[PDB]
Amino acid sequence: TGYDAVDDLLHYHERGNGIQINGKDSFSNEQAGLFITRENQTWNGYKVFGQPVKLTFSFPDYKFSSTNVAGDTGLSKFSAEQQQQAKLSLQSWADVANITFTEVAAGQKANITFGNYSQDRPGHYDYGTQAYAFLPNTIWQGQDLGGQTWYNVNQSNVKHPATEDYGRQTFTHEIGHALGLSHPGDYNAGEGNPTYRDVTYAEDTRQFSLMSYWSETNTGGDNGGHYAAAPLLDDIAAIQHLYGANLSTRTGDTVYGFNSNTGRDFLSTTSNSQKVIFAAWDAGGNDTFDFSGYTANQRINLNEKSFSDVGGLKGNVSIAAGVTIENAIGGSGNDVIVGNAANNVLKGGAGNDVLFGGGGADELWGGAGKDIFVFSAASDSAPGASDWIRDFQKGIDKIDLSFFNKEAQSSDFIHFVDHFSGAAGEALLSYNASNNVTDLSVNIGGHQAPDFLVKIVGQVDVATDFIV
Ligand SMILES: [Ca+2]
Ligand SMILES: [Ca+2]
Ligand SMILES: [Ca+2]
Ligand SMILES: [Ca+2]
Ligand SMILES: [Ca+2]
Ligand SMILES: [Ca+2]
Ligand SMILES: [Ca+2]
Ligand SMILES: [Zn+2]
Repeated sequence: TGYDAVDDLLHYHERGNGIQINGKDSFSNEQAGLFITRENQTWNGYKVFGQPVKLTFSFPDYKFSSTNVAGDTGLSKFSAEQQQQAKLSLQSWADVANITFTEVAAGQKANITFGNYSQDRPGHYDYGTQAYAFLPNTIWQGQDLGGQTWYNVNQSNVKHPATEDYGRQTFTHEIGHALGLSHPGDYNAGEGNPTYRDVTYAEDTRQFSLMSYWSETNTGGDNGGHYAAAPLLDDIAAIQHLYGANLSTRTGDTVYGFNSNTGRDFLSTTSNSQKVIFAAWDAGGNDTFDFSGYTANQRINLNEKSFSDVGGLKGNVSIAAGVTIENAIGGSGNDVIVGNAANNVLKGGAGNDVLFGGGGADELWGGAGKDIFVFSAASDSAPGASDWIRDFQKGIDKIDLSFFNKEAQSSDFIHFVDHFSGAAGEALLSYNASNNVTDLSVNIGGHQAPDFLVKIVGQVDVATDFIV
């Protein structure tokens, strides 16, 4: 049924509680955020949480034969492509928390620096390391190391971060450390041969945080060989904990995915081939998840902290805590689109879709194909704030009310009548041929008047259009 698909999506990646996943404890978004910031180091001071911060960053002009604090040498300044990408990564962090970054001169003192290294000792190239950074307040010999970030330029991803997504992800990850974030676990277990097996909580994967080193597949995600460029779900909780949430970000009407007005490479796509991976942070306005350009079967969940399967990937799109996304457009595959308590505009597109409005006055468009519109509560479409099904096709589309008889464990709870009598479960269809509108009224609660009313554009055939 339509309802089963909805139910499945709503319980996708449940966490916290007393859940155990890979035999490991499950942490909520909030718990994971606190754990990632367990060192309690911030640019505002030790254990100084929630205050905005102003930071400067630069690309020092390092000497090849110079040695850095960690002992690496064969140093060099970030190239133009590296600089470009590092700036995009900084911005991705500035979008979600109250952090202001200002670029200063190669010469001057900066809070955050970027540099490349290539040798672990003079005249000896290192092909085994990737990058490292120091957390704020890292004091060495009366010198603060905090803010320094270094990368192995012998690695092609580091050298060409504009074409190698692991490279862009690395930049974002190192900057994360430079801001006060740690890996989601110490994995101090056994020795120095860490595995996902070594994590503290199940959500320590690249599905939830780019601070993690473990594959998103460990938790059931699949990024299709790609790497997220910007902070993920748990990364946002962590950084907002440190510097507060950025309430100024994308406060107007924003479109994510296709026909994007975000101005963010990681929040936009121009073709079926360009896959999106992101955790959405948005502070206000009427927004839309536009995934109309994808051909795969997608599952879109507009609730806060939930995961979506988009563009052929699995659990690659999520919504941060405290964000309300209002509209969703599916593609040409067979989709499942679940809304939230606000008014939503849900469009299935071609394919056989399942649409669920949830609370509020929603506008549902099945598009082409055989669509199913599901309801599970009288409050889903209360008289006064009714949902509208704008393109119902009789003998083709369906209205799924299966939840009610299922719950009542009775085949006769929901039953169609010619006139209301005040009995609970009574359902009535009123068709207006002059205006092409059918009213579906149901007395779920059993009151003097129906507590559920859906307005449908088109004719509905009671003999074939319902799932009860
Ligand atoms: Ca917005
Ligand atoms: Ca919104
Ligand atoms: Ca579709
Ligand atoms: Ca459709
Ligand atoms: Ca809704
Ligand atoms: Ca249809
Ligand atoms: Ca609704
Ligand atoms: Zn790291």
